[PDB]
Amino acid sequence: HHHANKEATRNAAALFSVDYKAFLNEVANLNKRMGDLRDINGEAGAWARIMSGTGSASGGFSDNYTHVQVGVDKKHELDGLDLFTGFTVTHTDSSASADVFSGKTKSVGAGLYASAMFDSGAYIDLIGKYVHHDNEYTATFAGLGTRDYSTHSWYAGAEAGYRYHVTEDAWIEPQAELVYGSVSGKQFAWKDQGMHLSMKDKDYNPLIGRTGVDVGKSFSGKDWKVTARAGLGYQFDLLANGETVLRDASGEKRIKGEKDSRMLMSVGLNAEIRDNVRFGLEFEKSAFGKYNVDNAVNANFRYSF
Ligand SMILES: CCCCCCCCOCCOCCOCCOCCO
Repeated sequence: HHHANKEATRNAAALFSVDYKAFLNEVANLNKRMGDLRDINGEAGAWARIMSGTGSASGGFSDNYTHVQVGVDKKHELDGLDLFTGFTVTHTDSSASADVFSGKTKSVGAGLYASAMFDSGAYIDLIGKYVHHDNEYTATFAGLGTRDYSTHSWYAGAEAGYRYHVTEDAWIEPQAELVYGSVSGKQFAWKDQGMHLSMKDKDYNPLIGRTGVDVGKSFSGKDWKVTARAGLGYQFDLLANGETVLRDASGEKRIKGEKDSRMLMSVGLNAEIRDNVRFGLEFEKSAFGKYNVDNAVNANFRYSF
């Protein structure tokens, strides 16, 4: 009976954990979202982004996702400060698998951002958005079967960093980011072998921090620039306020959320072609987490005019 409860707990937690990965997948940063916004002349901008990636965690859990996003903004020219304010919309397709389940998630989001680029090299990036998730998951345990459900998430993120130039062409940039969010809970109630089974979790609020450093070496000519860059960071949960409750004829088991953290690694470039076009590309992965990004690639394109 202990073994049964252990397995049930492990499985319920695995299945419900996908809502948290769905949330984590929508978390980016200034460079990953917008590319390089320094020294841009155009007073308006249109941009697109695509990300594709895969991750894993124990229990044979693995997922992969394709994230697509666009935005438009106006750039306000202030005294030593460019301030980009704009709108954004996103789409995500995810699939997930573990030993005991598999399924998919379709997401649609919309948000608002302000990005402040200071001549001094300082920057601040603020974003808030809402994401809707349609979910379809099939479980191989407990006769739970196929389950469709909606969730939605709010995001409020703030990021600051500082680009210190070691030389005219090389630079170092410490960064810190905090992202506060919400994840709607859901319930499954069903019968198996003529017994009433329940599995439910509550609304919770992720709070994800990151601290890291980026480094870059740039090259250019009259009408182009290319920056090679690499990143090392630390991404961590500050809260784990979720809880799954497994109810049963014999009683309830409560399963509290666990914090997880991981080391982020990235390598990439930012390109400038003439006056309107920018392009950003990076390869990334993480290590040491219970969940890790095993690999993902991010591309963006900004047209400034
Ligand atoms: C921590 C959450 C705070 C979120 C910051 C939001 C405040 C800044 O948002 C301003 C958005 O305004 C959009 C500007 O209008 C868009 C014009 O661009 C379209 C025309 O090309």
